[PDB]
Amino acid sequence: AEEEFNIEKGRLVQTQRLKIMEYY
Amino acid sequence: RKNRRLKQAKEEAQAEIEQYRLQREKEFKAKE
Repeated sequence: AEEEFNIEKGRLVQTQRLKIMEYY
Repeated sequence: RKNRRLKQAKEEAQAEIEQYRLQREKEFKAKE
């Protein structure tokens, strides 16, 4: 329950922060 | 609380991502 959304946030946050950083 | 957490944190991260995207793309305009 907790771990699921935990690593969910982790994965998506990382894989989108990388993209926005590269773009900007 | 499997499904609850997964497809509520999905749109949670939707909001988070748009938040950080705009907060990153504004000082761009500032220095531009």
